[PDB]
Amino acid sequence: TCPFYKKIPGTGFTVDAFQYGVVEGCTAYFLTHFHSDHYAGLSKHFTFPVYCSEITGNLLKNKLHVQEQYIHPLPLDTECIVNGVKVVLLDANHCPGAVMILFYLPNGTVILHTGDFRADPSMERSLLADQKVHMLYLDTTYCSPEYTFPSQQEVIRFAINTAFEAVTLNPHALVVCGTYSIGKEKVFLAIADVLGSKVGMSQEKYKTLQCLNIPEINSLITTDMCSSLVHLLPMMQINFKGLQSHLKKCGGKYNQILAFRPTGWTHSNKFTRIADVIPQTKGNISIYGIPYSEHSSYLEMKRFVQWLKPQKIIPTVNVGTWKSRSTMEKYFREWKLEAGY
Ligand code: NI
Repeated sequence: TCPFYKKIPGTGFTVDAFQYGVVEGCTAYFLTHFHSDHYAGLSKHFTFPVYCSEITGNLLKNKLHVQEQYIHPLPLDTECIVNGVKVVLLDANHCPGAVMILFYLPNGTVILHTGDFRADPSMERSLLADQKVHMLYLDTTYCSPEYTFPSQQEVIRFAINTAFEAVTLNPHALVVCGTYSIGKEKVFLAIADVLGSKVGMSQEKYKTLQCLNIPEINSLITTDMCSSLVHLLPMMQINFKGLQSHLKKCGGKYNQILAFRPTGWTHSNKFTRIADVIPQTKGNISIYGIPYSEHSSYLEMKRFVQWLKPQKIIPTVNVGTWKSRSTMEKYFREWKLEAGY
């Protein structure tokens, strides 16, 4: 049955709640983004109204076959009315199409649900700056001080420089990038752009990417693997066996693989700077794990909350153990005492 932290009090709404069958009293289902742990349950047989971004709505129609009459895409940064309640969608700085949702309840309460987000100071100048928020439903994925990671910009610099060096030393090396969901597209697109190649991929992944409004996508991606020296493969195939196999399939076009696994976090971060990262190597295959995150670090999360000063925080992640919950609640109290709210 539906957990309380997916339910918006004083409305008929739910958020990211499609795996519970018909939720009692739900008149509209919102979807923050197209990741399977959040859309799980949607299909062509869903007949309740779904509210979401334009990009998310493209993906629902084309990938899951949800019928068009039930998809209600909303523009960003725009006050809209849903079943008599004012809502706004804000950019979540997560994956393409991912939003945060502001709800303005009829009794004066204002609620922000972050969905999945990577907090950024740019958010301190959206429609959030303009009123008080009473309740924050917060993506607490990395809510512990050990989770530090570099900016996305520093991680993409490292990846472009590494790949450009490798292919310039050996014009017969192939670059491979792992993927399993939308998100982290900058990794493979920035590498392709520095090498003057398109990114080659399966027809299914190409279709997914064409749903995203990314300018000049026909320009950067392709299904013709032969013509490309940057290949996208499932994340599961990013190991020595999977990559030796792929290299066999390229018919002696290539004699080395440099592969990237963009992970969220790995405990290498506590002891290492980005500059100091090294691959795992076997034979003519090297694998780099790079800390490209689409969730807030601990310090990013803390800053956002100390700026917003909500009255009540409801975590949405790590809520299944008493130790995790207690840890998070202790950090929330620290933040509030330090900031004076
Ligand atoms: Ni997500």
